[PDB]
This record gives sequence, C-alpha cells and structure tokens, in this order.
Amino acid sequence: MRPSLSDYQHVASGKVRELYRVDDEHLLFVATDRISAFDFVLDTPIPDKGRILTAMSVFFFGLLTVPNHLAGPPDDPRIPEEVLGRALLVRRLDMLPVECVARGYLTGSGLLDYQRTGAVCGHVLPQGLGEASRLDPPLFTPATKADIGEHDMNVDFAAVVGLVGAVRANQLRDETIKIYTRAAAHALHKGIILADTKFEFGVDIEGNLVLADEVFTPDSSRYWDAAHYQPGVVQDSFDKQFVRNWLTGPESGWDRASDTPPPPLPDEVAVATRERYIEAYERISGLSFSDWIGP
Ligand SMILES: Nc1ncnc(-c2cnn(Cc3cccc(F)c3)c2)c1Cl
Repeated sequence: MRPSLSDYQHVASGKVRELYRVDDEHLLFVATDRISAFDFVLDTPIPDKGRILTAMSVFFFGLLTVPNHLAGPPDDPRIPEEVLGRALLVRRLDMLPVECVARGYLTGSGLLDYQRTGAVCGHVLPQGLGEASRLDPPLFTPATKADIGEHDMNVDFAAVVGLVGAVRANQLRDETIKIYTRAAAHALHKGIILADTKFEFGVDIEGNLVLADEVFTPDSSRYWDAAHYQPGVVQDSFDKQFVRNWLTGPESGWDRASDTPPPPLPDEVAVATRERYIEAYERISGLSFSDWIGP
C-alpha cells in the first residue's frame, strides 16, 4: 500500500518533470516520460524515460561526495505506485536562484556568446575555438531563469555574487566545477562525454550547500558518444538524435522553422530512443536497468 499522488499537493511543473509537497519538510521529485526537442515538449512519450533518468540521477548522486537533497530510498513507501522508479523523496531546501552550469566543451549558447564576443559568462577565451572545442579547465557558465518558454539568460560571476553573496558564489563556482569534473571523467572512462551540465543548489537549516536537482541526466547534460567525438562539427545527441533526425527529415511533414508544434513520433523512434537511454544508463552505472524499481 502506497499513497496516491493525489494525497500530495502539486507545487511545480517543468517541461518534463513535476514537484509535489509531501509534508512541511519533504517534497516528491517526479520525472515524466515526456521528451523535449527543439524547445517543444513532444506529443509522444518515451517509455521508461522517467525511470531511466531517475536511475541515472541516483547513480550519479552515489558517485559524488557532495551533500544532496535525497531523503529516502528509491522504494520509499511515501512514493506512489504510479510514479515508482521515477520519483524520489527529497528534503525541502531554500533554493538558490542560480542555474549552475559547467561546460567542458564549447557548444550551444556558450559557443554563440564566444562567437559574438570572444567570451562566455565573463570568461575571455583563447582565439581559434569552434563548435565542440574542448575547454580546459571546464567553465563555470551560470544562468538565470527567464520568462516561461524562454531560454535561461547567461550571466557572469559578478551576477552570481549579486544573487547569493560573494562567499556563496565562490562556493557555487568551485562545487559546480568539482562535481562536473568528477562526473565527466567517470562518464568518459565508460565511453560517454558529458559535454556540459546544469543543476540547482539549495541551502539547509544549518546553511550548508546541498545539491538539489536531477543530476547528469541527458536532459540536464549534453550526452555525446566519445567514440565519435570530432571537434569542429555538431555532435550527435546520444539520446535524442533519432528524434531530431526524424522530425527534421522527409517523413515527418514538419518544418522546424515554422515554429508550429511538431507532430507525434513514430513508435519505432520512441522505442529506439528508450534503448539509447538504457544503453547510456547501463554503460555509465555499470548496472542493469532491468533491476531498477518500477510499477
Ligand atoms: N529540494 C528542494 N527543495 C525546495 N525546492 C525545490 C525545487 C523547487 N523548484 N525546483 C525546480 C523543479 C524541480 C523538479 C520539478 C519542478 F517542476 C521544478 C526545485 C527542491 Cl528540488
């Protein structure tokens, strides 16, 4: 007997995740099976994506030594059956208003900022870099949330100071880079490049920094196949390239530039995408997804 999700109060929704109040000091952090591509949440869910990404997050939490917001096991009796395997019980924290980002490679808004200004989030970079260039050391490239449906706004370190305090900002920078460095080296050892990552921190009652997000999922982090890493061109998304290629190919009937909501995916593409998630999970964790809890 587990409670119903309807026993808990919904407090937040993201594109592909949900948050619920369990009591005054705990929340329920729920991954869904929805997937986003080209800034659209697609009509077609990916089977088991919520469970797979939750397993991934749990693995990486176990790998990292930093305090985190997990407040119970993946089978905690407070978790409803309906979300079992894709929801975790977490401690309620005072969240810090910073999207902490580390970039090991230059792509996306990071590359664009560099191409426009020669710098990213206050970091003046060497000349001659381009798409998927390795950054060494990794860059702290923080961002702030914007309006609904808008991309996060890249900001520099001074902006983070103004948001959370000088000493805390230094802590966010150091911890974000330490955590990314550890995770990325682990993943690369297993054949996957984590090109970048984003996560949020909160502060507990004693004032300590606590990692409080999904961590190193293909949604929070660019997953790349290391065996095909080729600086100078756009790398395939380990998990979403089948989806991307179909949507923008000759069979979808959809024009990406038209900004109209994309059509549903072929079942075959959704199944193939689930397999990519399982492959990435099992390679990185060294575990079997068949052992991960579910309904
Ligand atoms: N441990 C915490 N304590 C207090 N607040 C949060 C919190 C609030 N918002 N978010 C972002 C978010 C995470 C998942 C699903 C969403 F819809 C939104 C996280 C957390 Cl993780």
